[PDB]
Amino acid sequence: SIPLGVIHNSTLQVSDVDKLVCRDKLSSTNQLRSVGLNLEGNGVATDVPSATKRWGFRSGVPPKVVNYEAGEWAENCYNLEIKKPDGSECLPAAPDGIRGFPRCRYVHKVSGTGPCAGDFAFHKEGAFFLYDRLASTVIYRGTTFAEGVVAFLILPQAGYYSTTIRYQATGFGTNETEYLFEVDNLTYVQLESRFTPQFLLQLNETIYTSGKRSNTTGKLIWKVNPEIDTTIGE
Amino acid sequence: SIPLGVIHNSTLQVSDVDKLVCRDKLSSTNQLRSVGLNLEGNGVATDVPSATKRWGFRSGVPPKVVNYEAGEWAENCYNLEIKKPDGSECLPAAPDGIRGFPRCRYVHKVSGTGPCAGDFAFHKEGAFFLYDRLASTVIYRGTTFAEGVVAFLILPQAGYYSTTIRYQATGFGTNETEYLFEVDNLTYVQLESRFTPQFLLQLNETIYTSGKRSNTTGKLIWKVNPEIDTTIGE
Amino acid sequence: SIPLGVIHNSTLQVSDVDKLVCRDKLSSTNQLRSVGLNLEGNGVATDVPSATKRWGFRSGVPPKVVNYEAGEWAENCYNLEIKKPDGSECLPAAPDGIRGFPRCRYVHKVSGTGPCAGDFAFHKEGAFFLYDRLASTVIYRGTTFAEGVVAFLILPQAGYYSTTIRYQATGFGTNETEYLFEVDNLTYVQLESRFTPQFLLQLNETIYTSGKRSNTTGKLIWKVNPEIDTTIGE
Amino acid sequence: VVLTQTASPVSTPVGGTVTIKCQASQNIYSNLAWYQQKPGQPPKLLIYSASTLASGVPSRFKGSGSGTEYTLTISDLECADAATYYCQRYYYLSGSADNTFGGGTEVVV
Amino acid sequence: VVLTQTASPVSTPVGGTVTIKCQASQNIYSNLAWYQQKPGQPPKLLIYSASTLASGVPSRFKGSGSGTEYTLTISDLECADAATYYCQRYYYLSGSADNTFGGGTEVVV
Amino acid sequence: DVVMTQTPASVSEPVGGTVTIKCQASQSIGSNLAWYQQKPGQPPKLLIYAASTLASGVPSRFKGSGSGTEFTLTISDLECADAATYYCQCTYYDSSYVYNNFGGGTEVV
Amino acid sequence: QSVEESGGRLVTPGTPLTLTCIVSGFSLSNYYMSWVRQVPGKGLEWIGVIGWSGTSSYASWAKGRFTISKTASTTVDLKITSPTTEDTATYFCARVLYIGGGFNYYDAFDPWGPGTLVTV
Amino acid sequence: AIVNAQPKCNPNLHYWTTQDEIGLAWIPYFGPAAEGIYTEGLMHNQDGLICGLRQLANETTQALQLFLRATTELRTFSILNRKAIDFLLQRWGGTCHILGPDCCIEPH
Amino acid sequence: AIVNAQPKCNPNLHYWTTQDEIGLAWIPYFGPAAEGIYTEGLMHNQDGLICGLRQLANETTQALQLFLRATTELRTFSILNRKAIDFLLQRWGGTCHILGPDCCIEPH
Amino acid sequence: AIVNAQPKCNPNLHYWTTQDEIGLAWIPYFGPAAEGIYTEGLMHNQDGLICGLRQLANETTQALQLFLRATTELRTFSILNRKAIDFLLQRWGGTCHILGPDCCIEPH
Ligand SMILES: *[C@@H]1O[C@H](CO)[C@@H](O[C@@H]2O[C@H](CO)[C@@H](O[C@@H]3O[C@H](CO[C@H]4O[C@H](CO)[C@@H](O)[C@H](O)[C@@H]4O)[C@@H](O)[C@H](O[C@H]4O[C@H](CO)[C@@H](O)[C@H](O)[C@@H]4O)[C@@H]3O)[C@H](O)[C@H]2NC(C)=O)[C@H](O)[C@H]1NC(C)=O
Ligand SMILES: *[C@@H]1O[C@H](CO)[C@@H](O[C@@H]2O[C@H](CO)[C@@H](O[C@@H]3O[C@H](CO[C@H]4O[C@H](CO)[C@@H](O)[C@H](O)[C@@H]4O)[C@@H](O)[C@H](O[C@H]4O[C@H](CO)[C@@H](O)[C@H](O)[C@@H]4O)[C@@H]3O)[C@H](O)[C@H]2NC(C)=O)[C@H](O)[C@H]1NC(C)=O
Ligand SMILES: *[C@@H]1O[C@H](CO)[C@@H](O[C@@H]2O[C@H](CO)[C@@H](O[C@@H]3O[C@H](CO[C@H]4O[C@H](CO)[C@@H](O)[C@H](O)[C@@H]4O)[C@@H](O)[C@H](O[C@H]4O[C@H](CO)[C@@H](O)[C@H](O)[C@@H]4O)[C@@H]3O)[C@H](O)[C@H]2NC(C)=O)[C@H](O)[C@H]1NC(C)=O
Ligand SMILES: *[C@@H]1O[C@H](CO)[C@@H](O[C@@H]2O[C@H](CO)[C@@H](O)[C@H](O)[C@H]2NC(C)=O)[C@H](O)[C@H]1NC(C)=O
Ligand SMILES: *[C@@H]1O[C@H](CO)[C@@H](O[C@@H]2O[C@H](CO)[C@@H](O)[C@H](O)[C@H]2NC(C)=O)[C@H](O)[C@H]1NC(C)=O
Ligand SMILES: *[C@@H]1O[C@H](CO)[C@@H](O[C@@H]2O[C@H](CO)[C@@H](O)[C@H](O)[C@H]2NC(C)=O)[C@H](O)[C@H]1NC(C)=O
Ligand SMILES: *[C@@H]1O[C@H](CO)[C@@H](O)[C@H](O)[C@H]1NC(C)=O
Ligand SMILES: *[C@@H]1O[C@H](CO)[C@@H](O)[C@H](O)[C@H]1NC(C)=O
Ligand SMILES: *[C@@H]1O[C@H](CO)[C@@H](O)[C@H](O)[C@H]1NC(C)=O
Repeated sequence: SIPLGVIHNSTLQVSDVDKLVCRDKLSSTNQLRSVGLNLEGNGVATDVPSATKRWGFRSGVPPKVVNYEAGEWAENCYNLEIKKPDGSECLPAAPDGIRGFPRCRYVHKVSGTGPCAGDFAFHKEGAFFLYDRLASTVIYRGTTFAEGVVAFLILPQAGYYSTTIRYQATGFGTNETEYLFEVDNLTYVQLESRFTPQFLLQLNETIYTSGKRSNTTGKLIWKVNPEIDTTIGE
Repeated sequence: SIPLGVIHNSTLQVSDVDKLVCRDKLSSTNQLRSVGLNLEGNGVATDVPSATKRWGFRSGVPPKVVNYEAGEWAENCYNLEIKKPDGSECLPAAPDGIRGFPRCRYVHKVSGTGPCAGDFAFHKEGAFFLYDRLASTVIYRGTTFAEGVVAFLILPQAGYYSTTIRYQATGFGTNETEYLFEVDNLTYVQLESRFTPQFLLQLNETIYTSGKRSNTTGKLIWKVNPEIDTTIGE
Repeated sequence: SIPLGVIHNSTLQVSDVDKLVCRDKLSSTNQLRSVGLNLEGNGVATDVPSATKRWGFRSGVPPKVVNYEAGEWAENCYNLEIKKPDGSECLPAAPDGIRGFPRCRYVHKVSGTGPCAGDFAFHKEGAFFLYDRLASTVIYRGTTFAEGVVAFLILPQAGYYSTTIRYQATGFGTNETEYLFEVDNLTYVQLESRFTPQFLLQLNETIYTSGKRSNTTGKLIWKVNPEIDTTIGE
Repeated sequence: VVLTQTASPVSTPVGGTVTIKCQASQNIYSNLAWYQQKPGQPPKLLIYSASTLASGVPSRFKGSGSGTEYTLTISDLECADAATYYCQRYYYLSGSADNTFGGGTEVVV
Repeated sequence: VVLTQTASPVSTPVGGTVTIKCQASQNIYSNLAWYQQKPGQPPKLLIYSASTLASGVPSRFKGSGSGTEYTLTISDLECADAATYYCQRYYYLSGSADNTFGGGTEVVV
Repeated sequence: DVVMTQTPASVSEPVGGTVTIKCQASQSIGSNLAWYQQKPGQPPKLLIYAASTLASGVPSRFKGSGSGTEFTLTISDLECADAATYYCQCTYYDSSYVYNNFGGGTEVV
Repeated sequence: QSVEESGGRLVTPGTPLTLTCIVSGFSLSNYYMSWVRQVPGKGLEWIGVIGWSGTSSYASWAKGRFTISKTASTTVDLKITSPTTEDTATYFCARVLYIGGGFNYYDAFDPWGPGTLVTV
Repeated sequence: AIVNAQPKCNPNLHYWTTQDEIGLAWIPYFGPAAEGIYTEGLMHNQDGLICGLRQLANETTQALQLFLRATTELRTFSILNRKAIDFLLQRWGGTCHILGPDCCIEPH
Repeated sequence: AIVNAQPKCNPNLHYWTTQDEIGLAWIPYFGPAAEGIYTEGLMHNQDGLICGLRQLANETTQALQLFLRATTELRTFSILNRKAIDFLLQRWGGTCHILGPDCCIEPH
Repeated sequence: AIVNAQPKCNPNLHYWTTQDEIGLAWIPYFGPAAEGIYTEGLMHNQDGLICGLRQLANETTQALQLFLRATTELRTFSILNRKAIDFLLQRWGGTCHILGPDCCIEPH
C-alpha cells in the first residue's frame, strides 16, 4: 500500500495500518497534501551527459499520470527534441493540460537524433518526470520537466530568473553519444561532464569577446584544454 | 471555502465550519445537490445589445468546466458564431460531451465578425455559461448556453417549444457594435435595445404581410420610427 | 439504487438500505470489488448467427463507459469490422485506453457489409461489452470484447492459447443475413447455427487434407450435408 | 497570397463537364468567388463563399473545395458558356478590404 | 462521382517507371480498381481495393492512395506494357451495383 | 409575500410645514419602492420610483428616502393642492407574481 | 402614453360582464398590462396581469372569478363571470413600467386610466 | 441567515432535473433519445427559500472560481464527494468525548 | 436470499485479476508488458456463491444502466467510493443514540 | 521513525504552491495569467523534517508505481480521497466497543 506520512512534534513518521493510533487528528481534506521533491536534492549528477543516461526507450507499456499540489524550486530543468535519422519524431506531443515546470533556473534544451527504439521514454530508475503539477512516467516533446518523486502527507492542525542553455546531441539513446554546447548557429564547443552551467556561460562570453566565432560558411568546434582550463584549443 | 446551503424548517442558512451544528443530518449522498440558476432571475438586461457587452476576449487562461445536476427553465439563450475579418474562426469548437441548454424559450442566434483579440471569451462579471449539466467559463462555437451561477445544497430529509431569432453583428467585442435583426436572406431591420422578442416576431409578420421584402438583388434595411412605433421607415 | 452484495459465512445476500445491519464490517476499500461475468455462463447461444442477432443500431444516444476490476475467462469472444455498401465504416474507432478482452479461448473475427442504420451499435438485451477492464455500451471497430454484466461486492474480511476463427457476413444487422466460414482466401463453407468451433476446425483440416480448395481464380463455396455430416456437398 | 488557376485554354465538346482548379498559397478559410467574363462585358459573380450560388445563376455551375484547394465545375457545357473565368479571394469589410484576383482561365467550346 | 485521370498520352523510355493519377470528386474510401486494355482485347484486372494485387499479375505494378487521390505506378516499363489504363470506383453488391469508370490514359513506350 | 404597512393613518399640519409618512416592509427589499398620490375622483399619479428617483414633471418638494425595511416620504412646504391619499407600493418581484403589494392609505390635510 | 377603459354598467348578480381597455403611444408587445380595482373609500386591489408573451396571471382571491384576455391588436378585456354585490367598484387599467434592466420586471404603474364604474 | 441583495427576485423556480426513479425503457436501445430524459417541476410556494437561494448562488461563485483556478482538472466531477468527506471528518475525525461539545454522541 | 432464475448456472468461476502484491519488476522500464500483468485462479469450491453471483449481476444491470444514463461522465470510475461514502453516512450521519437501534456503539 | 539513506540531503526546502486564500482579481477575465498563480516559501528551520521527507518520497515510489500499473486511469486525481475514506473506515467500521482498543471514544 501507499505509505502516508504523519507530522507531529516536528517529527515525521510512517503511518501504521494495523496499529490504530488515536493521538493523530484529521479535521478536513485541507490537511492532506501531495508534495513533489526533485532528485537533485539527493546529491545526484545533474549535467546533461550524466542525466541523459538515466532515460531509456521502450514499447508495450501505456503511460500514466498522477497529480501533485506542491513542488520544489528546481535549479536544472530539461527540454528534449529528438528525431529519427529519416526525419520522423520520437517523443509524443504534449497532451492537453500539460505544461512545463514552473520554477526552473537553468533549462537544458537538447536537440538531436538517435535510433529511438520502442515508443516511449521511461526513467531507468523508476522516478517521475514532474511537469506542471502532473507527474508522468514518460517524456513529452518540447515540454520542460524535472526529475523527481511524489510523497503524501497529513499536515499538522494549525526574483525568478530563467536561463536557457542549448545543446546538440548525436547518437542519443545509445552508450556512444556525442554532445556539443552551442554558442552560435555555426560555432560549438565540445562538452565534458564537469562543466557547471555558469562555466558554459563564461565560455560563451569568452567566445563572443575574443572573436573566436566562425567567420566562414562551415562549422567550427572548439575544445577546451584540461590543464589550463581557460585556453580553448582545437 | 465553498459555502454550503442547509435547508431547515423551510429556511436557508449557510453551514458554519467552526461551529459543529448537531441538528444537521446527512443520511445519504442523494441529499447533496448542485443547482444552476440563470442570471435573468435577478432582473438584468437580456437583449442582445446589452447581453453581449458582458463578455470579453482574453488569452493566457485555460478554461475550466464543472458539472451541475439541476437547472432552471431559461427564457433567453444565446448561440454565437464569430469570424475574424480574414475568414478564420474565433470561438473554439465544442469539446465532446458538451451540448446546448435543454430548456430555452427564445434562442438568439448571432453570427457576425469582430477583431477577436485573445483566445477565449470569458464573462466579465465572473458568472458561468451553463450549457447542459456542464457549466464552463468560456463560450464554445455554435452551442446554446445561458448565463448562470451554481449553488450547492443539502436537501431536507424527506409544452416545450422553442423559437430561434436570427441576428447579424458587425464589430463584435468592441464598444461600437452594430446589430441587425434578420427577417430574410435580403431584408434586415435595425435593432434597438428596447425590443422584446415578441415585438421582433410581430415586426417580422408585419413586414411579410405588408410586402416590404426586398425584390432586387441588393439589401434593404428598415428602421422603425421611435414615436409611432408601427410605421417602419428607411 | 445500485444493489450491493455482501458475502457472509459463504452465503451471498443483498444489502438492505433501510435496515442497518450491525454484523456487516468494512475495514478498508480493498474489500469493495467490481467483477464482470460473461453471459455464456448463463447458458446462452454463442455461435455467430445467434449472437449477432442480439445487437442493433441506433442514433441519438451517447455512449457511456464504466470500469471493473476482475473478470472471467471467456470461451467465445468477437471482433467486428463492418462497412457500408458505399465503402465507409460503420463502427467507430477505439478511443485511447480501450483494449481487447485479455482472456479469450476462441475469437470470432467477423468482417462484412450491412445497411448500418443509426450511429452506434447497442446490445438489445441491455448487457455490456467487456473490453480490458472497461464495460461499454457500444461496439468499437476491430476490438475484441465479450458480452457480460457487472456486479459489485464486499469481499469477506480475511497456458493462454487463443485461436482466431474468421467469418464473413452480408447484410449484417438485418433479419436476412448470410454467414460464410472462411477456410482460405478462395474457399468458403456455408455456415449454420449448429457448428461448434471444434467442428469448424475439423472441417478446415478436412478441407486442407482432401484437396477441396479452389484452384481457379473464382470462389468455391462448400456446403455440408445435414445427415452424414462428413461428406461436403456443393 | 498567390492564386494559381488551371492556366490552360481548356477545350471541351458541348455536353461535357469542365473543371477549373484554383490553388492558393496558404489556407484561406473558404473565401473565394468565381467570375465569368465574356470578351467586352464586365465580369459577373457566379459563386461566393466557395459554395453558395449567386442570385439569377443557373444551378449548372457548382463550386467546391476547402483549405488551399478549390474547384469550379460546369456540367453539360453549352455554346454560351465560353468566357474567361477568374477565382478571387476577399476579406470582410469590418476589418481590411484587401482582395486578390486569379490568373484567369479560358474555356473553348 | 466524376473520375479525372492523367488525361495525357504519357510517353516514357523503356526501363523507367510511369505514374498515373486518378482524382475523384469526393471521398471514396479506397474502392478503386485498375484495368489495362490492349487494342482489341477485353480489359484485364490489375489491382483491386486500390492496394491489393490481383492474381496472375507481375509485382511491377503497384497501387497506392487514399481519400480522393489514388496513384498507379508501373515499375520497369516494358514493351508489352502499352495499353489504355482505367480507374474504376465500384460498390459492394449487398445493396448496390453502381460503378463509374475513368477517362482512360494511354502509355507509349 | 412582502406585506407593507403605512404607519401614520392620518396627518394634519398647518400650511407651509413638512409632512413625514412612514412605509414599512416585512422583508428586505433593497430600494424597490414607489409612491402614488390619489386626488378624489382621479386615478393615482406616480410621484417617486426606486424609492429615491423623482418622476418627470412632479415638483421637487416631494422627496422620498429609506432602504431595507423602512422608507419615508417628506412633503416640504405644504400647499392646499397637496391634500390627497398617499400609497406606497413594493416592486421587488416580477410582473407575473400578483398579490396585494399596495399600502393602506395616508390622508394628508 | 395613455390608456382608457369602457364598459361599466349596472347588472343583476350572475350576469356576465366585460370591460375594455385600449392604449395609445406604446405597443402591447413591449409591456404588460394590469387591472386594479378600488372599492369606494377603500384601498387599491391588484386583480391580474396580461403579459407581452400572451399568458395571463391572476390573483389568488380572484383565481376563477375574473378572466383577462387580449382582443384585437391594441385592446385588452377583463371579463367578470358571475358578479356579486361585493364587486361594485371603480375599475382601472395600468401599464407596468420598466426603465432599463431586463423585461418581466417593473418599477411603477405609470399610465393609469380614468377608470370605469361597475355597480351591482 | 441569508439576505437577498439582488436588485430583484423571481419567487418561483420552474426547474428541470434528470433523475426519474418501465418495461424496456431502461435499455439504451429502446430508451428515450438524448432530449427526453428530463423532468419538470415548479416550487411556487416558499418561505423565502428561492430569494435567499439565489443570493447563496451569487455568494458561492467567488470561492468556486478560485477553486477552479487552483485545480488542473479539465472537468471537475467530485466536489460533492469532498463536501461529504469533510462533513464526516468534522463530525468524527479523531478522539471523541461523549459529553464534549464537539461530538454528536449523546447519553441517555 | 438470492435465487438463480437463469436457464443454466456454471458452478466454476475461472477468473483473472490485475492486483499482484521483486527486484526491478516494479520499474515500468523493466516491468512486464501490458499483456502479462494479470493473475489467475479458480473458485471450484462453492456453496451457491457462483449461482447467486450470476443472478446478482443480472439484477444489478437495470440500476447500473439508469445511473449511467443519468450522469454526464464519459467514463465513470467512482461508483465504489460513492458506495463507501453512503455506507459511512448510513452508519454515522448525525445524532447517535448510544442504546438506540440506529447506532452500533454497544455498551459494556 | 525513518532514517535517511540517501547519499546527501538538502536541509532547506524552497517550495512553490498554488493555494493563496481581492477586488476583482478572482474574475478570470481580470485574473492573473497562467504563470502568476503561484506563491513562495522556505522551511529553512527543521528538526529532521526535510531529510525525512526526502526519504519518505523515495520509499513511496514502489507502491505508487504498482498502483498506477494496476489502474486504467489516463490521469489519476483520487488518491487522497481514497486515503481519507480508508482512514475513516479504519477509525469506525461498525461495532465500536466503548472500552476496546479499537475505538477512539474515551469514556468520561
Ligand atoms: C531511492 O534512493 C535509492 C538509494 O539507495 C536509489 O537506489 C539506486 O538505484 C539505482 C538503480 O535503480 C542504482 O544504480 C545502479 O548502479 C549500479 C552501479 O552502481 C553505481 O553506483 C554506485 C553508488 O555507490 C557506485 O559505487 C558504482 O561504482 C556505480 O557507479 C549499476 O550497475 C546499475 O545498473 C547499471 O548497469 C546495468 C548493467 O550494465 C545497466 O543495465 C543499467 O542501465 C545501469 O547502467 C544501476 O545503475 C543506485 O546505485 C542506487 N543507489 C544506491 C545508493 O544504492 C533509488 O533509485 C531511489 N529511488 C528513486 C525512485 O529515485
Ligand atoms: C437476466 O435474466 C433474464 C431471464 O433469463 C433475462 O431475460 C431475457 O430477456 C430477453 C430480452 O430482454 C428475452 O428475449 C426475448 O425473447 C422473446 C421470445 O422468447 C424467446 O425465449 C423464450 C425463452 O423461454 C422461448 O420460450 C421463446 O420460444 C423465444 O425463443 C422475444 O419475443 C423478445 O423480443 C424479440 O422479438 C421482438 C418482436 O419481434 C423483436 O423486436 C426483438 O428484437 C426480439 O427479436 C426477446 O428477444 C429472454 O427471453 C429473457 N429470458 C427468459 C428466460 O425469458 C435477462 O435478459 C437477463 N439480464 C441480462 C442483462 O441479460
Ligand atoms: C451578485 O450580486 C451583486 C449585487 O447584486 C452583483 O454586483 C454587480 O456587479 C457588477 C459588476 O461586477 C455591477 O455592474 C457595474 O455597473 C457599473 C455602473 O453601475 C451601474 O449600476 C449601479 C447599481 O448600483 C448604479 O448605482 C450605477 O448608477 C450604474 O447605473 C458599470 O460601470 C460597470 O462596468 C464597468 O466595470 C466592468 C467590470 O469591471 C467593466 O467590464 C466595464 O467595461 C466597465 O468598466 C459594471 O457593469 C453591478 O452594478 C453590480 N450590481 C449591484 C446591484 O450593485 C454581482 O455581479 C453578482 N454576482 C454575480 C456573479 O453575478
Ligand atoms: C552569449 O553571449 C552573448 C554576448 O554577451 C549574448 O548576446 C547578448 O545577450 C545579451 C543578453 O544577456 C543582450 O543584451 C545582448 O544584446 C546580446 N548581444 C549580442 C551581440 O548578441 C548571448 O545571449 C549569450 N548566449 C547565452 C546562451 O548565454
Ligand atoms: C417570420 O414569420 C414568417 C411568417 O409566419 C415565417 O415564415 C413561415 O414560417 C412558418 C413556420 O414558422 C413556415 O411553416 C412557413 O413555411 C413560413 N413561410 C410562409 C408562411 O410563407 C418566418 O419563418 C418567420 N421568421 C422568423 C425568424 O421567425
Ligand atoms: C486450417 O488448417 C490449416 C492446416 O491444418 C492451417 O494451415 C496451417 O496453419 C499452421 C498454424 O495455424 C501453420 O503453421 C502452417 O504453416 C499452415 N499450413 C499448412 C500446415 O500447410 C490453417 O491456418 C487453419 N486455418 C484456421 C482458420 O484454423
Ligand atoms: C556500446 O554498446 C555496444 C553494444 O555491443 C558495444 O559494442 C560498444 O563497445 C559500446 N560502447 C561503449 C563506449 O561502451
Ligand atoms: C470606443 O473606444 C475607443 C478607444 O480609443 C474610443 O476612441 C471610442 O470613442 C469609443 N467609442 C464609444 C462609442 O465609446
Ligand atoms: C425481414 O423483415 C422484412 C420486413 O418487411 C420482411 O419483409 C422479411 O420477410 C423478413 N425476413 C424474414 C426471413 O422473415
